[PDB]
Amino acid sequence: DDEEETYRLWKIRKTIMQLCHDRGYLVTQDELDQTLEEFKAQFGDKPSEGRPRRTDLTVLVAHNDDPTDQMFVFFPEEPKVGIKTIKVYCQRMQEENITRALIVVQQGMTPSAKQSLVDMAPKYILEQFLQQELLINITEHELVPEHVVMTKEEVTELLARYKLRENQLPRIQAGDPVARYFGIKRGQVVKIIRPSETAGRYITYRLVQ
Amino acid sequence: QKRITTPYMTKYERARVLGTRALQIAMCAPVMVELEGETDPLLIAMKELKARKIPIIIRRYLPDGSYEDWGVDELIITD
Amino acid sequence: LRGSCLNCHMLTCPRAVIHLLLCQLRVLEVGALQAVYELERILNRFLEENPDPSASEIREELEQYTTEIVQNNLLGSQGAHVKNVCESKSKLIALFWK
Ligand SMILES: [Zn+2]
Repeated sequence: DDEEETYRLWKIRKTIMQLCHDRGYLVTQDELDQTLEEFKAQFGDKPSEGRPRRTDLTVLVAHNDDPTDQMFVFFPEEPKVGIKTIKVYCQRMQEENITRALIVVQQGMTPSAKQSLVDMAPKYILEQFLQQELLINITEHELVPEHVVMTKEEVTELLARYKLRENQLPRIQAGDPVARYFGIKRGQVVKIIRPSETAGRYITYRLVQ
Repeated sequence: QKRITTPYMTKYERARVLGTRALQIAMCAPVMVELEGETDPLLIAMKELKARKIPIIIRRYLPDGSYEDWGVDELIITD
Repeated sequence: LRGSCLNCHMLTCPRAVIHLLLCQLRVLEVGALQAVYELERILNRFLEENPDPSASEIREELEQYTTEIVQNNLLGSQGAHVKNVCESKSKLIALFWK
């Protein structure tokens, strides 16, 4: 309806804005601190009437190293998403030479379309999120520590300080919720600052497998 | 290369240094210190550890297989 | 004897299962724990392209990548005894037999 779907769209917009900033994309402070009244000012209210369409909420953030790698965040219209929609999304990405997107479904995808999103090349990195798991940012929880993806120069000096192989380092799954939040490829090492109680902060490292 | 481990002798190292050196003095190895009437090789090995007169090298193996060599003369012994 | 034909004496698996698990085990001999998903990603797009022939053992992308990984990682045979390599090898063998 109204006044509940606007709240859900406001929260899952704010959460993907926080997600895109944490991955390192250009997001302003006003776009992070967007209140619900400012959301009803920018986009419409009454989504059942369709003043905010989920087509209208598709954002395009760009990365801070260079503006060549920018990322879509699609909010698809249909509740159950098949391959017919993601082919259209990949045809939109191939025009503007976009190499990465993020589909926020409201019920889950079909497993055929799941294997399709995996089955795209390094030319198209497509990710998927349920709407329900974007109602709160999980990285703001008190138990979730801070995760920092490491450059390949920091992984080299890591494995050189301890004289260590990547087979020996601890693991984090690639379907882990915080690895899916930060959008981490397999093979990358994630620096983790634990809010320890015996020490103040504790640096551990996990590899994405 | 530069030796990047602890300058102190750990408690597990002085046990095995005193064990190896007391086993040497259990054979007729020459005693570097003055025997003040001791008949126990552990007490003689403790006097040799205190006087910094043990020549054995501790080879501290790192878990990749690498090592680094320390004499007991260049480790800091405590009580 | 259960999961094989007794006339032609072949395994009645799909052939992609056999070639994928062969290449994954060849990679896990040299401890390259990274490539067991990379081989799966190669085979899924190769089967999205076209079905495979059984008479050719190589799939032109799996044996090539597997040869690159094994030739790249030569001193990784004595580093294949960690928990992650042993867990992944155990999981692949057990998932095949189940
Ligand atoms: Zn047969």
